[PDB]
Amino acid sequence: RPQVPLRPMTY
Amino acid sequence: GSHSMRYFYTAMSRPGRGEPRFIAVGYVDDTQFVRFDSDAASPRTEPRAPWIEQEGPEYWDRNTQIFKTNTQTYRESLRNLRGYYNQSEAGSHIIQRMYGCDLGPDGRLLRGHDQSAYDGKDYIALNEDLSSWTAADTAAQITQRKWEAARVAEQLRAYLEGLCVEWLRRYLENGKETLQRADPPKTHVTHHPVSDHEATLRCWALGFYPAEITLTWQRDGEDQTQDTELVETRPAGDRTFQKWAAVVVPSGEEQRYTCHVQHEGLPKPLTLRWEP
Amino acid sequence: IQRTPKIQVYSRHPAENGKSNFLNCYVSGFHPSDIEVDLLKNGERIEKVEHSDLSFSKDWSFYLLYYTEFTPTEKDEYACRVNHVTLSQPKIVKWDRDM
Repeated sequence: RPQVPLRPMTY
Repeated sequence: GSHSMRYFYTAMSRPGRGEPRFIAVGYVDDTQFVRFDSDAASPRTEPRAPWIEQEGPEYWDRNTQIFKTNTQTYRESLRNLRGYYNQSEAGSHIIQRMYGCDLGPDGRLLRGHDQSAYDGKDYIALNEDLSSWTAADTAAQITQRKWEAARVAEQLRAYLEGLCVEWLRRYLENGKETLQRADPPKTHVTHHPVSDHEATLRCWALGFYPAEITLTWQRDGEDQTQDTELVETRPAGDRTFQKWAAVVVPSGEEQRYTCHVQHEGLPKPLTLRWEP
Repeated sequence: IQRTPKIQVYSRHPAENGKSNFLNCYVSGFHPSDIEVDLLKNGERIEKVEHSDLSFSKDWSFYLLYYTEFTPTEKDEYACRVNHVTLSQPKIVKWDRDM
């Protein structure tokens, strides 16, 4: 099960 | 004994040919079990291993939501990094990310991983402490400050120590007949004369799983690392792998060479010679 | 900046003339990911060749497996044609059943 991006977190 | 779960993300820009493609694949050890491709006719998380099919619609819909969100997030990240490096909008670039958890032979978390790269070069990585970052350059430093501000490390740590391990153990149980089965290599030595006074000894390992394996040639009991041609371990297409190691030896001296094989599936390391 | 693909052409099971098998072309160690791979039978491109999902190794280099059913014989010649941005022209690698 993949990790959910936190809100929603760009480089 | 030991097991790992890993997700591999690839985001690829392509100016003039639409928005960046996002591909994600998931593995337990050397077994892929899911995929997602933003270029697919109708993008959705799909099963790639029998044991994952039993998961409910909630699982698949949640995965797809995440990868669709990632598709958009990584497109913005690609724009960001282009800017960080003052690059032209005409160029194609790639962000890659791999993350996941390692378990020990007892099932406990050994360590967590989360590393990113840009155009094939290391960019930023979560340290083994799961609390700090290592940025490769001043561009990655910007990403670092961003992620520190959003408390990203704390969230990855929570994932890697919690959900990652839980799901991995679940998969290991559901797919135990394969995931927890080590298939030993079938091994033999072939002989190919190259000239009147030299011939090639090729030591074969076939049908093994997982991919990890050691193949070495010894001459009079001494490793021949520098003279051994060792091809990359390759997939057979049936979940098993293949590898060979070869040495060019003087004709008539064949019996002075021994091939040595180490593999998790082997009740004991093997020693082989050419058998005329 | 860029890495040229390693190429291996081989069969899934040991090759026996007249029996059905699978022909594999494994491209690896390349970067970027865009790559053209065709399986040839006597110089002609084989149809309905499949491939694995894009993934990569620890060094970030990509790998793909291209494969199709085939029945080896004495005369029939098989090969793998690979094109990549790193290659001036496509590279042909013939299937050697001893490799």
